[PDB]
Amino acid sequence: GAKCGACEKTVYHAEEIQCNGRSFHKTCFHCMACRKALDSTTVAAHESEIYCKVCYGRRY
Ligand SMILES: [Zn+2]
Ligand SMILES: [Zn+2]
Repeated sequence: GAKCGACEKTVYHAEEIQCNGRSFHKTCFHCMACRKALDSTTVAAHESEIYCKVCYGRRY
């Protein structure tokens, strides 16, 4: 399969969310910056980074 964009562990179709071009665990698809649970339209991804609109509005 693939490997988590967060974990060093493997991602399978079991809990694969493909964001941008990387497979993330459904358990790891939430904000990398804080920890807020993101939804399809609420996640802000830029280049290779994915965060909530709060941390996105923090960094950017
Ligand atoms: Zn993971
Ligand atoms: Zn956040």
